[PDB]
This record gives sequence, C-alpha cells and structure tokens, in this order.
Amino acid sequence: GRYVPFHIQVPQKFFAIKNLLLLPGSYTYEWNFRKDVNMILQSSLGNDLR
Amino acid sequence: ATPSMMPQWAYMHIAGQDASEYLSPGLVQFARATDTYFSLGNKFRNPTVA
Amino acid sequence: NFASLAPRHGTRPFMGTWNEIGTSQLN
Amino acid sequence: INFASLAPRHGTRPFMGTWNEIGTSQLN
Repeated sequence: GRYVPFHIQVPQKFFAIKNLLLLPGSYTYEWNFRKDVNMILQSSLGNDLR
Repeated sequence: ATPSMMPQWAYMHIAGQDASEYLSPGLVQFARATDTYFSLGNKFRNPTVA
Repeated sequence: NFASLAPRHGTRPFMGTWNEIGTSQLN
Repeated sequence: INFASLAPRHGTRPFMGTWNEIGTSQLN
C-alpha cells in the first residue's frame, strides 16, 4: 500500500562498538537517525522521492 | 622490520604477540573453557605479518 | 580452575582449541 | 639453516603448516 506503518530494528554497524564486551557500569549511548526519504528509502525506478 | 615503529605497532597489535600469548594466562585459559557458549575470540585481535 | 565451566564430552571437558583468532581485513 | 624466515608469522611464531606436502590422486 501507499500509507504503511512500520516496525523495524536497525543493528549497530560501527567497528569499535559492534563487538565490545562492555563490563558493568553506567553508560550513555546516543545516536542520530537520518529522517531523509531520499537516503533511507530506495526506489526501483531510480526517480526522486524527495 | 622497522625497529623505530615496532613499539607503536606492538601496543596496537598490528605486529607482535598473538592474542593467545599476550593476554593474561588466566584470561586465555578462561576463554577456551567457555568457548562453547560464550565466545571471547572476535574481541581481542591477533596480528599477522608478512 | 576455570575448566568447571566447560561441557563434559564424557569425562574430559570440551576445553581446548586455541583459536582466539580475530583477524580479518579486505586484504 | 632454518627456513622459518620465509613463512608468514601469525603472531610471533611462523605459520609453518603441517605435513600436508604430499600428492596422491587417481581414479581408484
């Protein structure tokens, strides 16, 4: 359909974090998500979604 | 084969001791005992030098 | 000492195999 | 002499693969 609610779960793909064992403690863990349609989405026709 | 740069490589494990032989003898014995269910292999790095 | 955490394939624990191998790069 | 100087060093000691230096294959 055109309007589609979604529920995804992105992984971590940074080289210095995606295997760290992380001994006990208290950590802050913040990441920025890009809400731009031309980047996150992908069109088969190759046209412009913006 | 560069004596000047060797200490900087040995610290970062680009060329030097292998992971099985620079960890503490306790850690390496611990790691192989529990490798069936909890793996500590991909974390520590082992150097290869031509 | 630390062998008590290893599965027993019989009476000898499955501990061993030194392949704490961690190296890969495009190479 | 020793030819371990020609083998890649996986760590500090040379690789030095096992005695697979054979050849035996035919239709059988």
